[PDB]
Amino acid sequence: ALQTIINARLPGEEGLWQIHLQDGKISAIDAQSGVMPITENSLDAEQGLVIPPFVEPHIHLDTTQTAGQPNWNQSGTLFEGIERWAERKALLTHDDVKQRAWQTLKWQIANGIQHVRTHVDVSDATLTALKAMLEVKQEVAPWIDLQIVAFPQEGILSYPNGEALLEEALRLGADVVGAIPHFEFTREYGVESLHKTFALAQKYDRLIDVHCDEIDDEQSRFVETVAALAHHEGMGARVTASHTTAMHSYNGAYTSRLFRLLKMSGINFVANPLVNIHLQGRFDTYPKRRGITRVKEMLESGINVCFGHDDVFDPWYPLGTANMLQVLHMGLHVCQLMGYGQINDGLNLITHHSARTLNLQDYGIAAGNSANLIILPAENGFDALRRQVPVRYSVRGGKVIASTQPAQTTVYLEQPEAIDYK
Amino acid sequence: ALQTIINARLPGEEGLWQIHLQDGKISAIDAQSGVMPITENSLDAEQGLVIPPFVEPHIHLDTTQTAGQPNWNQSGTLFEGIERWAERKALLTHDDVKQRAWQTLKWQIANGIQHVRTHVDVSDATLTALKAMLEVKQEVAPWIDLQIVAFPQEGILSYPNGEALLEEALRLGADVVGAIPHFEFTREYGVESLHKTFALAQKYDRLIDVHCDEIDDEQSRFVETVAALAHHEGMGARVTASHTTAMHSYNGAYTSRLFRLLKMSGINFVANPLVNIHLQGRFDTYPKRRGITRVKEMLESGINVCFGHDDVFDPWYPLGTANMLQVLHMGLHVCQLMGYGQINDGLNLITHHSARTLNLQDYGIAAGNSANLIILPAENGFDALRRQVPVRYSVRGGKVIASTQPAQTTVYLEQPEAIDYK
Ligand SMILES: C[C@H](O)COCC(COC[C@@H](C)O)(COC[C@@H](C)O)COC[C@@H](C)O
Ligand SMILES: C[C@H](O)COCC(COC[C@@H](C)O)(COC[C@@H](C)O)COC[C@@H](C)O
Ligand SMILES: N[P@]1(=O)C=CNC(=O)N1
Ligand SMILES: N[P@]1(=O)C=CNC(=O)N1
Ligand SMILES: [Zn+2]
Ligand SMILES: [Zn+2]
Ligand SMILES: [Zn+2]
Ligand SMILES: [Zn+2]
Repeated sequence: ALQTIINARLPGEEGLWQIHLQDGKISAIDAQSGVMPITENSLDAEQGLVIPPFVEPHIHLDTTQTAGQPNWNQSGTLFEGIERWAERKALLTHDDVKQRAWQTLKWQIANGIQHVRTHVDVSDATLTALKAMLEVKQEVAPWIDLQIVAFPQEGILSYPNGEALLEEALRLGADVVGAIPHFEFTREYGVESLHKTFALAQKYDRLIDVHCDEIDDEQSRFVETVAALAHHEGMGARVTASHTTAMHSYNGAYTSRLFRLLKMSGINFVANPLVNIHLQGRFDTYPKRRGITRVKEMLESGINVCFGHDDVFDPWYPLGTANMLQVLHMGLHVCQLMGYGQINDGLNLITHHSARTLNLQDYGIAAGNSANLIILPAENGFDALRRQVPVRYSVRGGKVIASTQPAQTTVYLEQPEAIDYK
Repeated sequence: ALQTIINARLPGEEGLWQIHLQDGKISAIDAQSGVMPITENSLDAEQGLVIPPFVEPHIHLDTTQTAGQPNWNQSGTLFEGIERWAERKALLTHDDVKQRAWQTLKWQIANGIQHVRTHVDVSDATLTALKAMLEVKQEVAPWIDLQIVAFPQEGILSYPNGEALLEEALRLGADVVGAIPHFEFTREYGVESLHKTFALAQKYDRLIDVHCDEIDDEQSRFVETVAALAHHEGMGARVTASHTTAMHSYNGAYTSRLFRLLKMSGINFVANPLVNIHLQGRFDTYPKRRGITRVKEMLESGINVCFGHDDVFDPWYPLGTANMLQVLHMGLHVCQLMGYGQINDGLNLITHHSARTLNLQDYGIAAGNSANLIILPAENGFDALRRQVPVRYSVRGGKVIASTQPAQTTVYLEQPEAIDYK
């Protein structure tokens, strides 16, 4: 029964802090006069940084851990990835999906992630993975709040009974409506698919998260429809456009015009740096574009943007340990957000901005909130990112649900010396 | 007195292996029939991967740890970096250089790096850093074999007494002659500077490592002169072209013509992914080029290419823990070397290929070689790279010089569970 977290640093605050817990909530946050001694019912943050939990705003738990089954994505493209997945989707079972999803979820718990939005492919007359994931959501609830997106991987209009399958997924309980307009057979299907998506979200009162313009095509502008529909319906906060990698290739004048709408609409954006750097630029020879959306410009304009991992060992990404600091590291480099302050503030892109994207209400280190928080063995955001630190403790509802004993490195010179990389 | 390494995996080999040590050398390597029990005078590799030590073919130890002093590189460009460094170079002292260099060298020892090539700026009438680094080379020799490049940061022809200073650095003992032709005032100075560099290397019998075409300028083609001069003198193995980021922007026909010469010349290439992704593409708006040299194509052509870290917390790079697996991770992503086999073989880009670049003779796990080797807590190269593992043990001359006790992660679900991310 934890009553207190002691010796904690807080981003943008001086000195150490004590965090009081009561009935699974944060009751008070008080400055310390100095380093406090450990007491019973206290958790020692050891002068580490305390932040709300990491968020994964974009992952595919139904595809996770399937890379190479039955074939590998040779070209490393989005489009071959979808073909490889279709082969694997034909082999899906209820137990297979739950086993793989739980494998990745456990890594996420270990990595201080307590909020996860997973897309699940509902281009499947059996809805096997969707129904299994609805179960996983209930099973993992003590540790992770899981959102499920009904994601029509093969299109709403371009796949047999796609719209009916999408609606059935919502009826069954999916939290978010997805779409994939750039993968529809025609631009017209793409636009119409978004109208159907927004109509479904309003009918069932659900969130929207579109795989939007994930393609190096300067003519792929489905994002303007997503934002306009959100604005018309006054539902900006409930709407996310994921990827928008085509925006990397837009001319500047169109982008400037578009940004007015993006700001007015209030929609959210997700960039997925690990996967984007791998899948984008694949049709260039040299020079090769980076292919990540306009993260720097969005931040400058006060548009909410955040980072997801997207894929863990699957047809679209052969790596991953589901680590958000690793995602952030890649994102800061590729987006050239490399000023000291930008790097230090980077934690926001995998915490607060992502919580906003998921429309979370109970999130942040503040009195009255659930005691959901993590402790990093680092002095600040810059230090955590630079040293790629693990999560020392993850606390949920005032209980410890994960812990890492950090590695210990020693060099043997004229005498043994501990190395902290500081 | 270690006599044996037991329970070791070797890249591309089946089962476990025993490595016998004698007089600081590898005496024999024998297959094991099974897991062996720990014995006195034995080091247990614990079924980890054993490889020769990591190599850092390109770092700046004279600039390391100076980021923000006295000013920050605001634009994140090569050119502003040089201006910021010039301000800091004016404040250099003998003790300052040795203290900062040793700080980074210790991180490198901790990271299993036993071979390091450092560039040192010799555009300095006092040669302060160069002379200090010659001392550091002797001091660190029990742990790292350090090569020093006399690097004329501000040009050979474009800096007062540049050529005389470069020659004095060689007379004093620098192992390698540097140059920076794309930073010289004119293309003609650039070409002439390479002639002077090669003349000096032949006069003193030294290696050559040129900062070559580190610029997003499709007309920057100094690499062809470096290769042609190497070919003419028959000295390919002794010559390295670092960066060659302009090659990212060459047309394909010129590149094809050039590659014939690059192969015939036998020169080495260094790409520096962490720094290249940060400094290159800075003059693009959108789309933005990646800016790394043609690593994939070089590998396909049998041209020796490897990865360096380049900078650790300095005017050109505000991050770093001097970790080669992190460099490799960035390189595989940006160069799109993301096939399973390519990732698994990635260790070569920070071991064997780099040893060739430094012209090393005593390197590799083979009988007769010095017992210089490291142990990774991983099953193979792919696993090591994916999980970004630390170095479990670093062995040099048959003695342990560094060790890391790996982190331990536990999640508390219905019962405590250990997480290995596998
Ligand atoms: C390691 C991992 O991949 C498997 O864990 C088993 C697990 C068992 O589910 C129990 C459920 C809540 O009723 C989840 O992890 C353990 C609990 C305590 O969190 C999921 O197994 C899926 C099968 C049964 O298809
Ligand atoms: C932590 C680091 O930044 C400082 O270490 C001190 C160190 C002392 O050098 C001793 C020499 C071999 O004669 C090197 O590390 C310890 C030895 C045992 O390896 C270098 O200090 C530089 C000063 C003296 O300008
Ligand atoms: N890269 P990603 O987000 C993963 C799966 N399917 C997609 O269409 N895109
Ligand atoms: N990026 P880099 O290799 C580091 C220092 N000075 C340079 O000119 N280039
Ligand atoms: Zn079931
Ligand atoms: Zn996705
Ligand atoms: Zn001295
Ligand atoms: Zn350099």
